Amino acid sequence: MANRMILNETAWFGRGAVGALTDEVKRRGYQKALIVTDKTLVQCGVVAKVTDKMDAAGLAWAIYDGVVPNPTITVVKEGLGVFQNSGADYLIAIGGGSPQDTCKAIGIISNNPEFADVRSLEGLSPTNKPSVPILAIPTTAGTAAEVTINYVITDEEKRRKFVCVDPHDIPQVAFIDADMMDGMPPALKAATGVDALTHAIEGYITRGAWALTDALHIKAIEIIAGALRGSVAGDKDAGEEMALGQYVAGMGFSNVGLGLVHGMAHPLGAFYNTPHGVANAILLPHVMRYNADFTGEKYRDIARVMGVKVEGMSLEEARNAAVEAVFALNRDVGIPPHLRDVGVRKEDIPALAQAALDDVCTGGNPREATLEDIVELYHTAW
Amino acid sequence: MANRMILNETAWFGRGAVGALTDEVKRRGYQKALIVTDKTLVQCGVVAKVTDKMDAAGLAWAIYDGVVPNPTITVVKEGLGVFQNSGADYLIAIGGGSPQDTCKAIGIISNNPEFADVRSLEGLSPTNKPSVPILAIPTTAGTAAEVTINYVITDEEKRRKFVCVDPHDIPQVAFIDADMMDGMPPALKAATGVDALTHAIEGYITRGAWALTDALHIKAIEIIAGALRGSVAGDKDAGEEMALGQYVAGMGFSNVGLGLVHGMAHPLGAFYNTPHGVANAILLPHVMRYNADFTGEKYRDIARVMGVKVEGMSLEEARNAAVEAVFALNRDVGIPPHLRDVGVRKEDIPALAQAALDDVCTGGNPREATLEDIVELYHTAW
Ligand SMILES: NC(=O)c1ccc[n+]([C@@H]2O[C@H](COP(=O)([O-])OP(=O)(O)OC[C@H]3O[C@@H](n4cnc5c(N)ncnc54)[C@H](O)[C@@H]3O)[C@@H](O)[C@H]2O)c1
Ligand SMILES: NC(=O)c1ccc[n+]([C@@H]2O[C@H](COP(=O)([O-])OP(=O)(O)OC[C@H]3O[C@@H](n4cnc5c(N)ncnc54)[C@H](O)[C@@H]3O)[C@@H](O)[C@H]2O)c1
Ligand SMILES: [Cl-]
Ligand SMILES: [Fe+3]
Ligand SMILES: [Fe+3]
Repeated sequence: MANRMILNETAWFGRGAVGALTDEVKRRGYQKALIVTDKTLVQCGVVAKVTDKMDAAGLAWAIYDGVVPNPTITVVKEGLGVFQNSGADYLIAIGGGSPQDTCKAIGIISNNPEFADVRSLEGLSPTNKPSVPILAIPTTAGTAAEVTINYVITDEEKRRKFVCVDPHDIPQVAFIDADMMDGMPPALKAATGVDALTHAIEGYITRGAWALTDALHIKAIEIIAGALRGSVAGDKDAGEEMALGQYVAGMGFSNVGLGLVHGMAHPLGAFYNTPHGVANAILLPHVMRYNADFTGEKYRDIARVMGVKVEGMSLEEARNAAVEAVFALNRDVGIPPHLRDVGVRKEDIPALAQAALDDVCTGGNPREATLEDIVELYHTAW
Repeated sequence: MANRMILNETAWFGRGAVGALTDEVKRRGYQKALIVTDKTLVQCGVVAKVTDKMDAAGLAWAIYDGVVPNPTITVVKEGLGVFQNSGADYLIAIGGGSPQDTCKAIGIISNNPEFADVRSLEGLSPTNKPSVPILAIPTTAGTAAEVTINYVITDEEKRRKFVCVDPHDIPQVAFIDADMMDGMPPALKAATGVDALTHAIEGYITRGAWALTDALHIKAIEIIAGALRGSVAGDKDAGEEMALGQYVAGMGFSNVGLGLVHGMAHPLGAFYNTPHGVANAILLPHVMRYNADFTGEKYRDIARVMGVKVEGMSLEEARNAAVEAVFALNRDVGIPPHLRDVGVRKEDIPALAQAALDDVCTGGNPREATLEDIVELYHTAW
C-alpha cells in the first residue's frame, strides 16, 4: 500500500522562533487565543515570553494553566470548558507533551462534541471535523507533540494511559525554539531527551517504516545522540540542536508508529506517575535486545550515528554496540538503570504486561510480543 | 534569525498513492475539481488514471489541458478563465512543473484578483489570501512543484522566465506515485531527474541553508544519485525511488533557495525553449566549480553519497570528485555536454547573463556573481 505523511503545514525553528507568532496569528486573522499550559510554566515566566509579545502586538489571549503531568480526562474536560467560554478563536499550546496533548484533545472535542467522553478518541479517533486551529510551542526536548498527529490522555478512573491518533490534531503552525526550553532542569532535559531518542529508534524499526521515515529517524538519532549530553550539561547551543532533533523524530514516528518501549512505558505512567522520559529510558535498551534480530542492518546505523565505530563489526557485534551506546547514554545523563529505582512493583508486572500488550504503540514493534514476553521484559528491566 | 519551514500538511507516497485521492476530497467535502493539465498527459491515458477513480467514487470534475511546457501568462489567464466558469471547488494538478506551476498561479489569482496580470506576483508575492485548495499529482522525476511554495511563469512579451514565491501557493495534499511517472520517455526521466539533483545540490549550498534543510538535501542527493540511472534505463523500482528523492529535495530548497544554476537556466528557457532539466544539467557542474571554494565540507558529502570514495581526499580533491560525479551522470544519462548542442547562441550570452543576474534564484548562490562572471560561465558552458 501507499504511505501517507502528515506534517505541520508551517513550522518555525531556532532561538526566537516565538517572535514569528504574532504575525502568523495576524496573517490568518485570528481574534482570541486560549493558552493551554502548566502553572509551573506561567510562574517561571515562560508563558510571559509569548503573552508579552502578543500584548505588544495587540493580540487577545486568555489562559488555562490547569494541565498537570500526565493529563487526565478531567483536565481535558476542564480545558474544553475554559475554551468554550472565551470567544477564543484558536489555542496556543505552550509546554511539553502534557499541555500540548491536552490542547489537541480540547481542539478536537470542541469540533467533534460527539466525543465528549474522551475514551472514544483512542486509536484512530473517527473525527469528521479538523480541530480548532492550534499553535504548538514546545518547551521540552522530547514529545515532538508539535508535529505528531497523536495525543495520549490518562483515564485516572481506569488507571491506564490511552493513545489517540488523528490527522485532525496537527497544528497549523509549530514554533520550535530552545529559548522556551532553556528552563528545563538537567533531569528534565535528560528525560525528554531520551524520550525523543526512544521515539527516533522505535520509528526507525517500527513496522510501517520506509524510505522517508527511515531517513528522518536516523538523522534525528544522530542529532539527539550528539547533543543530549551537552544540553543536559547546559550548553545552550546543544539545546538548540536537541530542540530540532526531537522535532525531526516526530516527523517520522508520527506517520509510522513506535513499539513496545512506549507500549511498556505508558502503563508505567498510569501506574506510578513515572515520567515517560525516564520510563522509556529504562526499558529502551532491554526492548532493543528483544528486537535486535528483527531489525536487519538497522542497529548498525544506530550504533554508527552514536559514535560507535561499527567498522568491521559483525551484525551481531553492531547490534550490541547499539544497545550498549544507549545504556551508556542513560548513565551519562543521570537516568536510573532499573525500574525498581523508580518504584515499580513486581506484583504489578502481570498487570502492566497486560496494559502494555494492549497499548496501541505495541502493535508497531518489529517483533510480536506475548504477555509473557513482556512480563519477562518488565522483570529483566526491574 | 529563525528558519521557517513550509511543507504539505498532507502527502501520499508510493505506487498507487493516487488511489487515496478520492477519499481526501471526501474527508474534506469539496464539491468540484478543475483538472489543470496537458493534452499529452490526457492522450496518454494518464489523467484517466485519476478521472476514472473520481468518476467511480462519484466525484465531479472539469478539465483544462491548455498548459504547455514553460507556461505563459496567457496560459495562466486562460486557465483562471476556465476555472472561473466551472463550479470548481478546488483544483487538481496532474503533470510536471508546468501544469502544476500553472495551477498554483490560477489558485492564487482566483483569490487575489489583485494580480490578474502575473508579473505582479514575482518574488515574494504579496498575496493576502491563501490559494484555492490544490491537490498536486506529479508526473515527473523533478520539479517537486507539489511541495515547493513557488511557481515560475513565462512572460512571452518580456521574454524572461520569472519566479513567483508565496506560502499561499502550497497544495493542501500531494500525491506522489511513480505510476503517474512511468510514462516519461528516458530523455524526460533524465532531464527532470537531473533537475531534481540540481535542486538538491543548490539547496544544499544555498545561503539560507541550515541543519534540517542540509539533512533533507543530502538525503535527496543520495537517493537521486543512486537511482536516476536505473530509472532512465527502465527500472520501475528505481522510478519509485526517484519519485521520492525529487519530492524530498523540494522539502528543502523550497524553504531556503537555490543559486546560479537555476538563475542561469531560466533565461535559457525563455530564450531557446531549452528544457529546464537539460539547461540545469549542462550548467550545474560548471556552476559547481565557480562555487566549490564557498561550500565548506559540502562537496565532500556530495561526492560520497554519489559513490565517490572521498576517503583519502583533500577538500580540493573531494570538491573535484563532486563536480566530476555530476559530469559523469549527465553523460550516463544522455544529456548533451554543451549549451552549443542545445542551440544557445554566443551573441546572446550578454543578454542571458543579465537575465540570470536578475533572476530571483541567483541571490541564493553561495558566491556572489557579477554579470561578467556569469558571462564567463555561459561561455565556459557553451
Ligand atoms: N504517544 C506517544 O508517542 C507519546 C510520545 C511522547 C510523549 N507522550 C506523552 O507526553 C507527555 C510528556 O510530556 P513532557 O515530557 O514534556 O512533560 P510534561 O509537560 O508532562 O511535564 C513536564 C514537567 O516539567 C515542567 N516543564 C515543562 N517544560 C519546561 C521547561 N521548558 N522549563 C522548565 N520546566 C518545564 C512542567 O511544568 C511539568 O511539571 C506524557 O503525557 C506522555 O505520555 C506520548
Ligand atoms: N522554481 C523552480 O524551482 C523550478 C524547478 C523545476 C522546474 N521549474 C519549471 O517547471 C517546468 C518543468 O516542468 P517539467 O519539466 O517537469 O515538465 P512539464 O510538465 O513542464 O512538461 C513536460 C513535457 O513532458 C510531458 N510529460 C510530463 N509527464 C509525462 C509523463 N509521465 N509521461 C510522458 N510524458 C510526460 C508533458 O506532456 C510535457 O510535454 C518548467 O516550465 C520549468 O521552468 C521551476
Ligand atoms: Cl476579550
Ligand atoms: Fe514518548
Ligand atoms: Fe528546477
